Amino acid sequence: QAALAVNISAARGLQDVLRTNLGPKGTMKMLVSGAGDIKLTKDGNVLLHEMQIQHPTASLIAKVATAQDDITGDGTTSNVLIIGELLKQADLYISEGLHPRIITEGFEAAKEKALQFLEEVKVSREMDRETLIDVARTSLRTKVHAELADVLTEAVVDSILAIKKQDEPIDLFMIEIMEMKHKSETDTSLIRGLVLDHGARHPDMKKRVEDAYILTCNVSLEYEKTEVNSGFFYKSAEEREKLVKAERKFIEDRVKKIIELKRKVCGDSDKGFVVINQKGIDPFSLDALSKEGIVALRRAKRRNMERLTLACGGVALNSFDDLSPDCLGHAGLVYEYTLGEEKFTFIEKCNNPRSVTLLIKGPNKHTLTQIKDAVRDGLRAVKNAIDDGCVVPGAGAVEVAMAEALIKHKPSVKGRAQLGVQAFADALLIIPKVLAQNSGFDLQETLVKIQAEHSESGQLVGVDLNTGEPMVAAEVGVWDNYCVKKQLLHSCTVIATNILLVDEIMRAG
Amino acid sequence: QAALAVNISAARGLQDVLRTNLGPKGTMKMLVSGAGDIKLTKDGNVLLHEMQIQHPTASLIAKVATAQDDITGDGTTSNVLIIGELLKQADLYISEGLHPRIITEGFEAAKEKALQFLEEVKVSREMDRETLIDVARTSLRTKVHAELADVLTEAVVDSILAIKKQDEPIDLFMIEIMEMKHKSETDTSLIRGLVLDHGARHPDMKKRVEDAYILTCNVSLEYEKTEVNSGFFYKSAEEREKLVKAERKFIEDRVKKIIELKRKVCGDSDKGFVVINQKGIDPFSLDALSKEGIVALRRAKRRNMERLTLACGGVALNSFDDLSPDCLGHAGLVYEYTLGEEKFTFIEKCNNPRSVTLLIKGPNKHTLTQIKDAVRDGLRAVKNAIDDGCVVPGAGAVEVAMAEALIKHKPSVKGRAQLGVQAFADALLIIPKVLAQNSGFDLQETLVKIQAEHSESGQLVGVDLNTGEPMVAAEVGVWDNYCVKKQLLHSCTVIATNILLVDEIMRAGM
Amino acid sequence: AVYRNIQACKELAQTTRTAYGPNGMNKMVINHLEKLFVTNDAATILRELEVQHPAAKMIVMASHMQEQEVGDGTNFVLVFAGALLELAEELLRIGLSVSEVIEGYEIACRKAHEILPNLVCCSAKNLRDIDEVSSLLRTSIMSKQYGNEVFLAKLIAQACVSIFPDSGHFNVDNIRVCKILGSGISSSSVLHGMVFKKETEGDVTSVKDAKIAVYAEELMNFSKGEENLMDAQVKAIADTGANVVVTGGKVADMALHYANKYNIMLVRLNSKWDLRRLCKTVGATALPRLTPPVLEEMGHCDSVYLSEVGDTQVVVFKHEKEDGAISTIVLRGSTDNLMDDIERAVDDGVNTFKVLTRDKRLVPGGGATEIELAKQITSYGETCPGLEQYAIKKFAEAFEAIPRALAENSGVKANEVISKLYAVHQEGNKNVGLDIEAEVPAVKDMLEAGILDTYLGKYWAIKLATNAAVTVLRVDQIIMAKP
Ligand SMILES: Nc1ncnc2c1ncn2[C@@H]1O[C@H](COP(=O)(O)OP(=O)(O)O)[C@@H](O)[C@H]1O
Ligand SMILES: Nc1ncnc2c1ncn2[C@@H]1O[C@H](COP(=O)(O)OP(=O)(O)O)[C@@H](O)[C@H]1O
Ligand SMILES: Nc1ncnc2c1ncn2[C@@H]1O[C@H](COP(=O)(O)OP(=O)(O)O)[C@@H](O)[C@H]1O
Repeated sequence: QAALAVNISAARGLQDVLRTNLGPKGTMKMLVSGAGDIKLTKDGNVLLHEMQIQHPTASLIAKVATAQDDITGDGTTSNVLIIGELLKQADLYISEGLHPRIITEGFEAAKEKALQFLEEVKVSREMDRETLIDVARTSLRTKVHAELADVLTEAVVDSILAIKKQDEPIDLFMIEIMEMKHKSETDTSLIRGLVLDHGARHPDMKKRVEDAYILTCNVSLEYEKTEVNSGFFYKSAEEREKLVKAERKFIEDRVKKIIELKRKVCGDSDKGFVVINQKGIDPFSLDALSKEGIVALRRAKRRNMERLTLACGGVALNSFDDLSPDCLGHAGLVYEYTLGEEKFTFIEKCNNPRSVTLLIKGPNKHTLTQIKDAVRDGLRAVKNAIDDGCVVPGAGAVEVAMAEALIKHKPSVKGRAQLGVQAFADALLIIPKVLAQNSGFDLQETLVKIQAEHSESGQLVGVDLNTGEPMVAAEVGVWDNYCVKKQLLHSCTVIATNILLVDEIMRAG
Repeated sequence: QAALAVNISAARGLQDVLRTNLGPKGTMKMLVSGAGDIKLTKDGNVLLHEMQIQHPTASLIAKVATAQDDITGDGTTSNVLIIGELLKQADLYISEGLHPRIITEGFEAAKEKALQFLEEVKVSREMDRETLIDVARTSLRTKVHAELADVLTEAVVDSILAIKKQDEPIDLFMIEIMEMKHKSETDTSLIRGLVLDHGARHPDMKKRVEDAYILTCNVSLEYEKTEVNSGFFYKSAEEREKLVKAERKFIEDRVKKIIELKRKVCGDSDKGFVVINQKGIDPFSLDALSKEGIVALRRAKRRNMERLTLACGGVALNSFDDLSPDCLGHAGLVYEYTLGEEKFTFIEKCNNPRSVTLLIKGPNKHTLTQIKDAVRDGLRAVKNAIDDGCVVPGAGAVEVAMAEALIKHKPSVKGRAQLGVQAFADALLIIPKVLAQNSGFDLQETLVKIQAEHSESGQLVGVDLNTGEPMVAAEVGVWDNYCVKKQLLHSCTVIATNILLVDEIMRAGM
Repeated sequence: AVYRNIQACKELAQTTRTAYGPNGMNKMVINHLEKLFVTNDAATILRELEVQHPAAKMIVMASHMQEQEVGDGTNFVLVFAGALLELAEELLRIGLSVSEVIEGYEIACRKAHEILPNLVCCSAKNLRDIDEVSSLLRTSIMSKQYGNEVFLAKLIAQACVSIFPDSGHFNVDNIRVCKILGSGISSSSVLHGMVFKKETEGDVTSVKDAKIAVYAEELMNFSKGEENLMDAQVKAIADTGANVVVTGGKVADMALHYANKYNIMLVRLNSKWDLRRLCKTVGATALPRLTPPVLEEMGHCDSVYLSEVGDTQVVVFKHEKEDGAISTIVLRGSTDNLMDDIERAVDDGVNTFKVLTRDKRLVPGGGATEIELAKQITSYGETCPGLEQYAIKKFAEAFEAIPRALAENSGVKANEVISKLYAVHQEGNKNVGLDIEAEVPAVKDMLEAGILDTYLGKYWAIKLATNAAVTVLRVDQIIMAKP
């Protein structure tokens, strides 16, 4: 029995740590790296995956939230809260003399009963702009400081709606997330096109091009090796300059080949041309192409070249000797954005990019990383909302209704497993107990009002954080995903089954 | 909050102590007096009122059984176990941040719902010989070795019926307790009259008299002092003995009227006379009364003379000058049974002595005193069954039926008061959990078994101590008094209120 | 705190486990009165060995009840009880409860009381003969004083046969033993009435009296006045008519002259315990003053005279006119320590037949009936369903520890004895006990040897032993209090 008491109290202490960062009104935790990096966040995955815990027993719980975040993308904080309360209530019966094997049988019955209860209370509302805003409000409110809610809410909703058509499933690689400094935090908005880190830098370039045919290239326009059967052999510094005249024939002659294609394909006025070559470019090639109204870009990422193929439609080229008009693209407004220090290329208003850009703006580094995770945690919350046509009410409204179904439920397998259902009932009610404390109100007084709410109808009752009264989560726009609670009750029972069945703890090296 | 956790952990230890000695399957506990006496018993009131406890907080709980014994005399073992589990469950709610005062109002509301539910379970059936036999077997089983159950059951029940009739209020003073050695433990029986300690010392006394008259007196017939204004006027030691006869002359003449009272009051053969003088009698005075066959007793206790007036009817006389036959009592077969150590007089075969004596027999003192605890604990349970005609089924049948009612009970006082009702319900369920361990069965199998029994009528099931099955306590013959369970709901909640209301602990000179 | 009570009673048995049987070891008893004793009697160990552990005292009070109503089986109380709790720990190791084990012993005690009469093979013949008492008292001589099986068998029989005709009046209080310094056991004898080793101080030979009363010029004037004072005291005795005066203190040289002047037999008894024996036989008590002439405190005896037996002048106090039931066994011994060990074996023999005044039933010992009793109880335990099988089965193994003690104390291996005791009883050879032999681990019939215990003794020995194991197991925790 002593092998469990070390594991029981290990989770109880872990319960008191992560309970103060559930919801928006809760506190945050600091991550001291020791090298100079400091981070703030409420998501339990970062408080367990990147953080180092002293106890090995608690280290196993960290790997649960790591895999939980990979499936659903949210709810990892309450996953550990139910686990810490499951073993808390199990210890109350273990002191009386009950073996843990029967208690796991009770959780197995309540887990299947509660999973059936989700099928009754889930709401299959049609997915649209107004409903997803109510969902994205739930995921992003707990990752910001109560000001970026309405700012970031419209971003994540319209981002997914732009990349969902023809009944195509959702893919997270269809969104290019970029970051910009020297700006405020509320300037985070959506960019229709793709943002490039490095762009054209020459005075003879156009500030903006209303329409330009984007040519995709991969050719090296800097000092390269000899392309014919020869080499670099000289005797002095002046003789070395003669080899520059020979090697540059492979670079300089390729600049004019782009000019020949410019006059060929739409060489008249009211047109443009943009080269998006991944390799570096010599200034002589920049000055030669800048005068011709041809914007030459360099130093792009490997993934940006993949999205650039989709934006304009031009196929990736590897040599200008293989140049042809078939690999030419087309885009709308192509210009350069100006920050306080640096400048970036913008190719917005594309034809059929099938790839959007969520451009993040923030003044600090540690604050930009907080929004970095909230974007990935906000995009995935609504991702499961559309892929899973059914949703459930938030505000902890599923937990208080679940307690009514399981107390009014007898096991049809055996008697002694009924107490495991009683423990699973009080373990789920810890979420309205946690949020009542993070809101600053009484823990139990908030639980009474939400539990006492009954009526002769289907009544969804939740927790009000601003006043502390019973809140109907459907009336206020508070919703979650159906796969979250389904993975919650499916995951939390397996871990409690694996840990409670540990009879002895042997030191294996 | 840490100061309140001490009184919680203090009574938690006292719960683990008095949980194994509940019921006949439970264990016993020893009292090491240090002087040379050892006592064995199960009743929790004996384990706390005479015992001294290490912790200071648990010593306050010891006084609960002291006040509880004056009301009912039983149930003190289960009182501490309900108190220990109440504060055990309440600690889980205070640990989350709830105040203790909110939980106390929850118990105050659970007291009325639990007390109101008690009106339904009790049965107003007529108390008879067959009903009290079920009651005595429930109490005496926890004080004997499962062998004196049927032996003492018939003694305690008949002792009560023989001293109360016509709805007369009964009193425990009417039953005297006696103990005798050199016998077996299964030889416990009843006595029609009163057994006297000191008998007669003369071979000429009748060993047994089928019928003899009684005479209550308080006059010492030994060599007494002078009564009139005189003194010892003498000149030598031989003259001293002459005036000793003068101080005896007033005494010797008073004994000669006793023989005259015997000769006038049935001075024919097939008769007898028995003197019950409390004061001493001279060997010469006994020699004069023994010739007439008068069995005179001496050196008795003041308590027996008061009981002798009720059993025999003879009025106490203070002087033999006013000797009259009006103050003469009467007795049946008056004899003196010869035992291995001493002789004791019997005045049995009375028409209506209004007092019986339960003659206990055991070889050892620790066994003799253990049965003495079973008598006073078994007698009061029957006293509570007749004085209060309402009785309830034991086996935790009251606690389980009450616990099922509290879960299906809405808050009728306050909102957060329901939490204390949730805790008070889990506390009463410890009784079937305690007896499950003493019986050796699974603690959880016993609980859901008696709880799964539901029907569309009256159904009160209980614990089967021998098998563990859900068994009806009303049919098998298990019944408890109405006042016993009534005090548990008032004592356990009022005391548990006082422990949870302690915020801090300050040392006042300690 | 249960096992600490088992370890307490477990140690108390191991002390007397070795003192059991005829080959049992002796004990170095150091009295509290600065005296040294050496014996193998288990009853005397606990009187001196102050076992303060109260858990084991319940076994001692049970052994004290083995002194009341019976005078044998003291080792049965300590060995059978001690072996019961040793195996009880094996049950609680598995996880059994205490009440189921107690109830299993309460049932086994009823099964054992019903098998014991079946094993009653022979009994006494009820002839009141000397050969009948001596042949059966060989069981009482065992393990109390070995080697004197021939001497004490006849000596004890001589004192009891004088009272057996008084049907229903035989008691151990009627046989008072005396011991005198001598060469050895061969000089022992048996006499009727009360015989005291102290000679008669006076020169009176025989008297049939019933009244026995137990109790420079100026310098020479008070010295002769004391001679007149002492004469006045013997005259006061002569006024009462008491010819037999038992003196508890010292006697003056002049009192011997006045005791013969008025023809009064004067006997001195310095031992107070010998004076107490007269208080309960003739009725004469010891008065503190110098010879009170109280005719009420004098006794009654038909005849008093002086005798000489074994070269020792001893006064005789017998009753010729009355029925007479008092007998005195006078033993002789050089060592006072060993001489008292014989005195206890005599009291063990007197009390053995005191129980046989009831219905005479005997059972063979030596591991014969104990395995036969354990063989039948095990049969009830195998077929009896329920959780009581573990307690009843071990209650039979508690009976095995007694012959295991007889084996180890005899230097014989314990396992080989029980293996052969079970093989002979498997074939039905009842009454087959262990043969006392350091070299021969075999067995034989004990009925042919003349070894027979008391059926009435094993009953109270098995009952008090099992009830003590229940009383000690019911107490699971000892808690101290301060009155
Ligand atoms: N303001 C609020 N009031 C009531 N409940 C809330 C509030 N905000 C979030 N919740 C609930 O808290 C749960 C966890 O939300 P979230 O913070 O997104 O996940 P995690 O706590 O795992 O990071 C959700 O199930 C939601 O119903
Ligand atoms: N075998 C049993 N069957 C039913 N009830 C029992 C049994 N043993 C004990 N009880 C219950 O335990 C309660 C307390 O018994 P007891 O300990 O003798 O009195 P107290 O607890 O007041 O000292 C009784 O009211 C009785 O109903
Ligand atoms: N020579 C022997 N042969 C067989 N059995 C013996 C012998 N000596 C002793 N015993 C056994 O030892 C037991 C104890 O004898 P005893 O000493 O008289 O009683 P206790 O041990 O109580 O003093 C007897 O029951 C007897 O069967």
